Amino acid sequence: STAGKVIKCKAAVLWEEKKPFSIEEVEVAPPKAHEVRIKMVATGICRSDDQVVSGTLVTPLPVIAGHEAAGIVESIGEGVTTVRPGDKVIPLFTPQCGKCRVCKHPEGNFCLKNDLSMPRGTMQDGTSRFTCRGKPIHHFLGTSTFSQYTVVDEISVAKIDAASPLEKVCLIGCGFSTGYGSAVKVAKVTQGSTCAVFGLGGVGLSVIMGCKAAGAARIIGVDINKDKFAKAKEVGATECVNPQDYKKPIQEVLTEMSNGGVDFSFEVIGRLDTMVTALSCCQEAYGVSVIVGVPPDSQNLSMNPMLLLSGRTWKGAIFGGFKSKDSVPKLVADFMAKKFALDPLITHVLPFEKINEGFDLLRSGESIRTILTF
Amino acid sequence: STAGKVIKCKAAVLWEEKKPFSIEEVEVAPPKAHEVRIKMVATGICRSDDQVVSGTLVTPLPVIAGHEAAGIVESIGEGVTTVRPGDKVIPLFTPQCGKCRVCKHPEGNFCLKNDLSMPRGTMQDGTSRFTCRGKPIHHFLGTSTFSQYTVVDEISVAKIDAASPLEKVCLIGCGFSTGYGSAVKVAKVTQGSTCAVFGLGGVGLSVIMGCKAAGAARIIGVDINKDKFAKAKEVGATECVNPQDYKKPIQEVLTEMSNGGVDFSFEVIGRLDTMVTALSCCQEAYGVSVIVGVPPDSQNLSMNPMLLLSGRTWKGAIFGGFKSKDSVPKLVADFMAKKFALDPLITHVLPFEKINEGFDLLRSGESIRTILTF
Ligand SMILES: NC(=O)c1ccc[n+]([C@@H]2O[C@H](COP(=O)([O-])OP(=O)([O-])OC[C@H]3O[C@@H](n4cnc5c(N)[nH+]cnc54)[C@H](O)[C@@H]3O)[C@@H](O)[C@H]2O)c1
Ligand SMILES: NC(=O)c1ccc[n+]([C@@H]2O[C@H](COP(=O)([O-])OP(=O)([O-])OC[C@H]3O[C@@H](n4cnc5c(N)[nH+]cnc54)[C@H](O)[C@@H]3O)[C@@H](O)[C@H]2O)c1
Ligand SMILES: [Zn+2]
Ligand SMILES: [Zn+2]
Ligand SMILES: [Zn+2]
Ligand SMILES: [Zn+2]
Repeated sequence: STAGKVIKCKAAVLWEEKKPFSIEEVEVAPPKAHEVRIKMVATGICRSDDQVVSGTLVTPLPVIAGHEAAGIVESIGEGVTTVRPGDKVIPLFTPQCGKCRVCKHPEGNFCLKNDLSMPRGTMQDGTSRFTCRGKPIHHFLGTSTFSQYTVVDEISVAKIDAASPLEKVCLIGCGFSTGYGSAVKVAKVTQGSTCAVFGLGGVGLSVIMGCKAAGAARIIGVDINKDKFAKAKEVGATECVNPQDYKKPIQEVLTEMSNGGVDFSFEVIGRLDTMVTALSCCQEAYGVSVIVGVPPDSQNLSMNPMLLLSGRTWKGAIFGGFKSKDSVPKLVADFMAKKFALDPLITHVLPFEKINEGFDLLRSGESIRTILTF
Repeated sequence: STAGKVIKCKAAVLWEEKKPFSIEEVEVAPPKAHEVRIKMVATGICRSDDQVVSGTLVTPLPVIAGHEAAGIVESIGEGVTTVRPGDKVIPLFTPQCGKCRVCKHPEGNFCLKNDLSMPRGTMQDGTSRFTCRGKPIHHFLGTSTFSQYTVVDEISVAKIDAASPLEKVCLIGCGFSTGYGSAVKVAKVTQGSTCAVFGLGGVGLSVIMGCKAAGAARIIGVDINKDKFAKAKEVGATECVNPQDYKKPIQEVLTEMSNGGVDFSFEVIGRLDTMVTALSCCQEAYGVSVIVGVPPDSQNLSMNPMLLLSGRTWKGAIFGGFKSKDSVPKLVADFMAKKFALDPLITHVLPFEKINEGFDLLRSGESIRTILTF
């Protein structure tokens, strides 16, 4: 029996910015009313977790990061109706409370209960379930998956198919759904269109998958790391360009390549300059540019609003525009029905104890997704 | 009689920025192949014409400005098929060539033959039909309606109903169509939604008209000139706010008023700060903000891209997103069938010879549209 008891387990604690994760024993309190304690099975390394280490994505420290994961329900608090002990689950770093104006809106998904806009690093009730060396440790996006056990609010967890392979479908918790939805739900890429995708990591490859599923005729991958090009072509890029190879700015190159601008562009990096470049390279009268990358804390971009007055559309989205709790079980069912592939995103599978090695693979340009296994 | 001959007539020539128009004799060449010479009957004063005087909308000087007008065809050049002498016409400041990628696109209207993006101040053939004091004078947006006679390319004119009242339907050539289309075609305002309209001049009032036609439940007019409020309520504003009345920035006021941000916001002024404020006041997950104002030449705004990443859509449009030559005749037919009103926009009527008085009325805040009659 662990139910109703404090669990002592292993977690990766980030005590301060720009330091390795500390793998050590934490205490995980039992779930309170409407909370779920999960035994983690697999978690991916997303660039957003690295941005917490870099300090470009601000959230209270010390913290248990990790938000792209899957595991099995260990216990439920009073009042929980949507999952049961032994269920396979994906934590939802964007919650779906079902009650707020956004959850009720046909097109909104950025639930007002999210912990991304103004991060507190707590449970919904403003407290933490984690202690380490006698110190309270913050949560991250209501998920905190870099731990053998986490506690999540019910609105931050989805039940998934009992037969799903958790070492793959953890990517539906972030990278796959974010990129794929950015193309199919947020941009609504059209058949025969020309798309430009800036950044060919796990999220950008998932954007390419979505553009190809939507029947784009041309998908131009843009990355400064030419080692990313082969995999981008495998999942649907028709051509790849490295801005470092050109004397002209890449917006000019992409405008000429697309005979006056692309139909859809996607920023999947998190730099202010590429967000402006991505907007500029879409057709000035009817182009659509989607910001997917997380921009650096408290920094403003500079842009000429004439880019919008001619007719461009600029938008961004969290988690691919998916209503998280409705969508994640459906995406897992679609994966089980072979409607899309996740293996092309997975370059490395490491034990959890090698989390730091996994982060160094990402930082060095050598990995797409490392999956950590508990 | 005048067919094939130079016409000497009076025009309002702008010789230099920040000076009154000079009403004096010009020579108007006869139309070349696929050109149409028009006897002007009525023209409106749009803030964009004033921005030419201010130098914030840059176009080559000296120039004959004016782009919101209606008149009667005097003659047609060789090969013209879409109008005849004696037809009532509205010049199209956004052309519709019908051949370019934009014209063929289901959404696009900003035809690649436009003279707004990189203004030359010519006919399509890169030459001028106007001489004054023996000096060639620039055209403006292919229309140049501040003249008793103008010459336009055929792709820059539409035939309208022979019975239409030209002293009213001239507004379909800019202000009404631009504001009304921004709401009904660009934003696609929904029934029961909350809109905010920044700037309550001729184009903002037309945005309100369009929000009311689309069935918005709340239309919040925003202007620093409270004299604009009464007419905004007459055409559908449910409430008006003056930012100068508040201690807090108006995006915060509008967010409070709309219990978390508006469905649709429109910047109909032409200022960088209000373009950012109008984006901020739309709901962060599903809000839509439309730029209608013409921003000051070559100036960039600064904004935080987190405003978009949460889910906002930001876009702009010229001429309300209408394909100009398809749309203008239909808009006149709908006016003739009492589907919308133009009189609320018309505050003042003057003879063409009092054009400077007409610009003084706009600059003082006193007018919405002054209609000049030739
Ligand atoms: N919107 C969301 O919900 C969401 C969730 C997941 C990820 N994120 C963000 O999405 C971005 C991509 O995440 P990821 O795929 O895990 O990251 P990643 O795997 O590091 O991929 C980034 C790619 O960008 C490339 N790159 C870096 N700089 C440039 C440049 N100047 N020009 C062209 N290419 C460049 C880089 O070589 C790499 O292949 C990051 O900012 C994440 O924080 C957002
Ligand atoms: N997109 C297009 O196709 C298109 C064509 C027509 C007009 N325009 C532009 O649209 C804008 C409006 O044109 P218009 O209606 O003729 O102009 P207008 O009659 O001058 O209306 C503008 C309104 O903005 C108000 N205003 C000025 N500054 C502020 C402020 N800081 N905060 C709130 N209100 C303010 C002002 O009091 C006025 O009532 C101008 O920038 C035009 O150049 C664009
Ligand atoms: Zn919610
Ligand atoms: Zn992520
Ligand atoms: Zn065209
Ligand atoms: Zn105008």
